[PDB]
Amino acid sequence: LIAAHSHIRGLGVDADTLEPRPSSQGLVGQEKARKAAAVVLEMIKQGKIAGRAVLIAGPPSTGKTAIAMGMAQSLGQDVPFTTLAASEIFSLEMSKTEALTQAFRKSIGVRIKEESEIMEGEVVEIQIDRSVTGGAKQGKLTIKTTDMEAIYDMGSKMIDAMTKERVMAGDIISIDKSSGKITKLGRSYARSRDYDAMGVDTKFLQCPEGELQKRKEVVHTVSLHEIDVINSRTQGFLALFSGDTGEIRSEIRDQINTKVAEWKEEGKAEIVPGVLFIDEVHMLDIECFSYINRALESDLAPIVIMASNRGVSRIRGTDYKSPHGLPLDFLDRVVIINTHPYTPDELRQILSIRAQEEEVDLTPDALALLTKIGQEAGLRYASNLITTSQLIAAKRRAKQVGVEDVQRSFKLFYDPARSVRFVQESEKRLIGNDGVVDF
Amino acid sequence: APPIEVVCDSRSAVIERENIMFHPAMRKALFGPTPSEIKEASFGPRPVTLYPPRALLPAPDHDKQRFTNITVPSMARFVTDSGKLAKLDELLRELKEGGHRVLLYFQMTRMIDLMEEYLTYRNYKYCRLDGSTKLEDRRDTVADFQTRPEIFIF
Amino acid sequence: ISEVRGNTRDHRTAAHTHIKGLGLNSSGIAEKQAAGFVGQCAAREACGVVVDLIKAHKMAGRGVLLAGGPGTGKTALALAISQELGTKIPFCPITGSEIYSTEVKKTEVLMENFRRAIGLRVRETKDVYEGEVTEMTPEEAENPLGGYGKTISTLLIGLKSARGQKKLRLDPSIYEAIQKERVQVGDVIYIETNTGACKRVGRSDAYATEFDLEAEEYVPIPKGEVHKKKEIVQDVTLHDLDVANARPQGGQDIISMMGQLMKPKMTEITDKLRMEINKVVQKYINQGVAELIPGVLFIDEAHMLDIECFTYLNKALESPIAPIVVLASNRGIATIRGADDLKAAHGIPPDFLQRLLIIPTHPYEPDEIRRIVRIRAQTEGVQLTDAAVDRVAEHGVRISLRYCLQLLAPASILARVNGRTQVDVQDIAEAEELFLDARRSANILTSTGESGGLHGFIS
Amino acid sequence: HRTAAHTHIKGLGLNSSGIAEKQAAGFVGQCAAREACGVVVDLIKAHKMAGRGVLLAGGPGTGKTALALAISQELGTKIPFCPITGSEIYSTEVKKTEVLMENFRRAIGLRVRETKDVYEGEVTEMTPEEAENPLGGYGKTISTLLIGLKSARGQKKLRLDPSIYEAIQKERVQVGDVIYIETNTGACKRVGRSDAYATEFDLEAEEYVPIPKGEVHKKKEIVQDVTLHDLDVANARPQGGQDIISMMGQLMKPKMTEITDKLRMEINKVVQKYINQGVAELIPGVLFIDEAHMLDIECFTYLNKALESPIAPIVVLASNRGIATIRGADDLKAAHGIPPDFLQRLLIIPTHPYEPDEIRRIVRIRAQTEGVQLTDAAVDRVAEHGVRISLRYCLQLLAPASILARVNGRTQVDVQDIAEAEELFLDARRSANILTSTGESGGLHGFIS
Amino acid sequence: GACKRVGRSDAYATEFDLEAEEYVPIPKGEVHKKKEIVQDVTLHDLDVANARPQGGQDIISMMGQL
Amino acid sequence: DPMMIRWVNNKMGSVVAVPEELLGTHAGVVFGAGP
Ligand SMILES: Nc1ncnc2c1ncn2[C@@H]1O[C@H](COP(=O)(O)OP(=O)(O)O)[C@@H](O)[C@H]1O
Ligand SMILES: Nc1ncnc2c1ncn2[C@@H]1O[C@H](COP(=O)(O)OP(=O)(O)O)[C@@H](O)[C@H]1O
Ligand SMILES: Nc1ncnc2c1ncn2[C@@H]1O[C@H](COP(=O)(O)OP(=O)(O)O)[C@@H](O)[C@H]1O
Repeated sequence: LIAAHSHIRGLGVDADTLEPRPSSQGLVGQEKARKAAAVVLEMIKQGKIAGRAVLIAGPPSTGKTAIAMGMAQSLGQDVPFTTLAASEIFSLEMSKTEALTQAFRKSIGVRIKEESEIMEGEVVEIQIDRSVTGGAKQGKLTIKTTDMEAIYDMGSKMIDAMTKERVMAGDIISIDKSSGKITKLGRSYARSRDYDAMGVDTKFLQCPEGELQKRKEVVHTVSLHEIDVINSRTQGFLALFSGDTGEIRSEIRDQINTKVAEWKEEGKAEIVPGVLFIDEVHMLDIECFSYINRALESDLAPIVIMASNRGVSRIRGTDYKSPHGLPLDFLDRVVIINTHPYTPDELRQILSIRAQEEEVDLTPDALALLTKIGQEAGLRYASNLITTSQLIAAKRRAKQVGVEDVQRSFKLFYDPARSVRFVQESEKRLIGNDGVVDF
Repeated sequence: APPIEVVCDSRSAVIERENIMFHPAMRKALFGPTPSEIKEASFGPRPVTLYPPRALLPAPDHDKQRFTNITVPSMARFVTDSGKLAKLDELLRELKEGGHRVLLYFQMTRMIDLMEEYLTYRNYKYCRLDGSTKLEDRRDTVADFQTRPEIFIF
Repeated sequence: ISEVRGNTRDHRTAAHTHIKGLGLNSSGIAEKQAAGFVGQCAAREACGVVVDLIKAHKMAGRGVLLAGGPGTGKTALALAISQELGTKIPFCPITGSEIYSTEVKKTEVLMENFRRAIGLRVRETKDVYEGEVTEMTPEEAENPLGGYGKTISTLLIGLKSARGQKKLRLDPSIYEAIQKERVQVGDVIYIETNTGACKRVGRSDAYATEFDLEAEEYVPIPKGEVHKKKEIVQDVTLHDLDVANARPQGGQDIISMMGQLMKPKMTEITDKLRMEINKVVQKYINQGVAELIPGVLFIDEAHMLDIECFTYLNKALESPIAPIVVLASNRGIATIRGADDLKAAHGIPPDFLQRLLIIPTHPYEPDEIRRIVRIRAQTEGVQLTDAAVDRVAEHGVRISLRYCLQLLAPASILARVNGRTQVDVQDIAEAEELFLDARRSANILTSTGESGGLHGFIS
Repeated sequence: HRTAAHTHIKGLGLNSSGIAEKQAAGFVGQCAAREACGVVVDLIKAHKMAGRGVLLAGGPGTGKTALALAISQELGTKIPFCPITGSEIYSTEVKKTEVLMENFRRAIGLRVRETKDVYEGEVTEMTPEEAENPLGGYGKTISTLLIGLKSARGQKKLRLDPSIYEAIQKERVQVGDVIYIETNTGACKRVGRSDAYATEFDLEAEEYVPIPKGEVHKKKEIVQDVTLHDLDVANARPQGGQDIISMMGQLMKPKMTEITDKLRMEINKVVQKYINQGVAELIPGVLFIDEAHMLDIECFTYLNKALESPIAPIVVLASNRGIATIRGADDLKAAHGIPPDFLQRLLIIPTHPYEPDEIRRIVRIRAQTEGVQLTDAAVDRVAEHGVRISLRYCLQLLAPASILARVNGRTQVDVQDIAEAEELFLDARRSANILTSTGESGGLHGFIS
Repeated sequence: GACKRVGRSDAYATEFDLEAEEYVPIPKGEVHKKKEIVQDVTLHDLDVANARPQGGQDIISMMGQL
Repeated sequence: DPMMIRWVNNKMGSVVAVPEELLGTHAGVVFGAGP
């Protein structure tokens, strides 16, 4: 569907000069922060430099998450990109520091390569020997391509997969020999006229040619957190999905770091360093910063990019204030990129992009009035007015939206600048910090 | 480590240890039925139940190393710890797929051994002749290689 | 067994019983005194626009605030939206004081309620053979295998439903079902099509007297078809998919037979699981099998969420698959619960408040309280004279709205105890002194309750 | 091959007489701290240590943890070094004093010789022999086996307990599987089908290995590096043997528990029994607690009794705080956050700020470490930023200025690239100035105060 | 209905020579001793014994964690 | 073959063989042997 960051298709800079284009790939209307984020993106794609800190500071509704999603769309589905929010760390299951350690180790991909052995061909006969009331199984599978005619054997798991798949005579199946999955591709004969509970006639494929035992080289990418969970527990796997991981001791991490270094040297694995994005870091207390400053000290730390909103705020868990709510022993390590509020000739084209994304057609008078509203209430009210005016124009059966639809939507739904006045007018029928009356 | 036990010097302590720390009801319930019980339940005239109706051990979720901690080197790291061996692997795969038959010569019989392994892993048929190989055995081996084309490397 | 009572099948009167919908025109303009509401024009028009946004499937993570004082109709508009959307679109009305748990972090119950608010409709087919077994007769093969005894090529089963019976030829590898499940003559089974392994439901009811004491469940004959080719619509919320992938329901071992045997614990769900489920649901939509239907997460009393929750709500609303979030706040300048620093409007932080389409809610006129009294009175069935309506409206204007809607039940009780059928002025003037409001209670509390003594309150 | 923040540090760079020579092996200057760290290192490598307190004071950005990595690369690989923080010990399963003691016993190592007794054979005949089983509910029970192992030189035909049979049975050992019964626990890992049953027409993807050469009853010695905390975890949650506590104890989820005083004393007596047999060697180590001011008073209370032990590693505390308030009780202020009673144990090492030429040397070393070559005017510009703004701000203006240099086709970094990267990427001070100046009033284009 | 094996009697002591039992003498009293005991139970012990299985057949409690 | 029941499925049809030693047992009640 159409979320609030679906129009963005990357960061929109040059590849040779990385100059900020004034209108390219959604992120339209800002030049300094997009150029600096392009430099950060290039030193992430280099992968050499480890353990930095980028702080995208600025007023709200200025496109900070938009720049973050622009870097996310620009890396593709290769490099990990954790979209961590700062309130998720405060768990009750695990400690507050170990949640940060997992959040760092989720953003270091390990890309390994392994050889599987796939089969191909037409099943000629199945032969299954079963015991009575519990016991082992025996299996002989005769399979034929256009060239070879093999009679393979089977174990218990292969028969448990065959009966799960219901592989009859005359099926084009492909068995991965290593993993042990069975995917029926279709049939070569037709459906028999002797049995009732047979099934559905599948796709008509011919007999495959070539060889039986073919080899394949697959590439598997796991984060370090998955390696930590599968090597921290004897039988309790799958806890890396259902979040049941209590604590991983340090003896496990100091062995997995060494084994990943050995896999890096052997040419088995490759370390792909990633991005940890922390949205609204001002909610973390000082007990988190006293670990974040020291986890950025090793070869396995991701390049942290994080946002903020606040001016001189007080740091949680303390008694004193600081710029951005972050301590001044942590603000030495970071590098702060500022963002600026917008200009109306940029708000016009941003609302034009948001209107063309949600498939809404406009008139220039309505767009001028909409820009006039967006000057005084931000983009977050104007985009909602776009969608609302689309549906009100759909209610009265109009092709394009007009001035009257925007005025209707402005009359119905208040911007916060009028809701503050609505609070400040009737203070006697709203619960403040005190009592309230009823007429 | 094994779990801590109690050194109490009565017979009852030993009986309670072998009835709690081992407790054969749970072991029978976990691993499954005795094959004698399977025979008396599957040759009888009427169907009868089993107190472990199937093996209630959970399936381990890691195929190569289940329920232990005892690992061993990996022929993988073997074939890559030697640059020659790594390059021989590529070449033997291509040779095999071509239907070529190889004499493969070494200056060290210790290496002949290491390799012998590797060939077992990649499951190629081979013979061996070295200075340890007795004379009529020599005749025999060479004759094989020459009689029976299944053998890929000598 | 269970004896059926032939009584009256009535219903109970809640506080929002009379609400039956928004009551709009065909153009969106509200109309007063329609479908339960009285007045409140602009709020009902805006909620109609919200309902249109929900049914148009263009909402993908919006947010709607309901301001206004207590006792003015925010929850009434919420139930009006929930009854306007219907039943086949989800609606999860949590409160603010329901995210605080003791098994998980409080920024996780929010995400599970998002997943409760999203529905998924799946249309599939069901092909089963069905009914009571009459025969299990084998058939000898044409070419028996040498070295063995019997060699059976096709196994015949006669299945008899409650409408018609049918002979069935089957592949012989149904035997492993029949020996393991102990299927005999007179046991209803179902045979599926994708695998074909029959599973016994139970002994039929016609054979419930061949023996005397040997009893189990005696299920009846399947009163339906013998060859179901029936299609099924199936509604699963994404919360159910998260739970069934995180904690599997039915396993065959010891420890998963202790997991369903011990108490189910809410556990936090890693984000890779949710990302994978979204990536696969968005694939099955593109195949054209499953329909995504977003719903409403009406978080009532939104000023109980502290500042650690709105930070997670910003992330959760920026997701590409999210329902609408209809908040409900009835505070003015309030201190946010988490950070005791900033006094913000509505209890909402100023960063989060920009996302919200703020719908106002105004107090009621002193000639609309009596119309609400008339509608509430004809809802409960309590009928009453016009001077009684004017007195209840007097108490409604001068004291409260929720208090004049609660002088109808004791007045009706005293009316049908005194010996009448309708409520007069005397019954309300008598019931106004058995049930004091908050105002006269505070007057007694301050005036008579002077200080802490013997016959005094405990301040 | 990733240049972290601490890559150029390769040691303290000391002379033979223990005198720190400046600009050697990564450091620049900092004499009185590196000589004291060399004294600490030779205090570690002499084993007359049962708990000594070494504090590393000094402001932020002066290289407190650079000395810690220098110590950890000066001790070597075979000496334990446990670095933690002050925020790491606030757990949710155990009390934090348990986490302190677990780190203290992570920081003590032991080197043990062991003699494993493998039975490495190929299974020939596997036949169970059940015993009498009267009416007791569970039914029959296998009590004796006759597994025949077949090595290359001399087979053997041995008889087993029920428990080692269950160890076999949870490994799915058929006839033909080579195994290696470990007669220390009882464990037995199947290796694969023997090559006498080899067939290329196969589907199970088994690993075919040849018959194990040598005697079937081998006996081999190895050397193992085990800390005392590993022994604590081993005796606490048992995961060895073939009984029920040590089998149902590896299907549950693992939880950190509170290893009490009695186990921590009994394992000390067991290790002393190992040392008296001439087998094991004890090697004590370092607990480096960075950011010690985050520890509250309930931890500095327990460090007294944790250091009074006859076996306790040397503690190295780091604390970049001046006169500050202790986290536990908010009514006594002290230097560094350390309480005034615990501070007397510590041998306090100061750390002094830098100079406008030492910053130039550190910038030059960091540039030739990362791989960014540049000109001397650019080095003077970065040193000017280092004097004015911060030390670890001007080091971070080299990584964009390389990339921007590669934008303009250059190789070395000139004045223009740093003059552009000082405008794209800002520090904290000018950002706070822009914050205070522009953020005048809260509203639409303001900041949330 | 509570039973305890005290040991092996000393008349069958030297049957073999290094058996491992606790050889105790035959009791030089009655075989049927009849005594009466007054004994108290608190209701909380009834509550605990009716809620959860206690002590006797509660063998899964040797794990300890949950 | 003692206690194992064979199932073979070819292009013509699919049949199930039962060993003679199991026809007297309770396993042959489905196959039409029985006790
Ligand atoms: N430069 C921009 N280009 C495109 N869209 C933008 C830009 N700036 C803001 N927006 C839109 O405005 C909305 C607010 O941006 P966001 O980053 O969420 O603000 P904040 O940083 O305050 O959270 C986003 O939905 C985004 O689509
Ligand atoms: N427009 C209306 N028409 C009829 N009844 C109303 C209307 N608005 C409010 N009510 C009644 O007022 C009562 C209290 O309103 P309520 O929904 O509790 O206010 P809030 O939403 O602030 O909690 C409800 O029982 C509802 O029946
Ligand atoms: N003597 C030195 N030589 C080289 N670099 C130094 C020296 N002292 C400090 N640094 C640099 O200072 C940076 C931060 O030092 P660090 O120890 O983290 O400061 P703190 O003492 O505040 O923890 C490191 O990247 C390191 O390169």
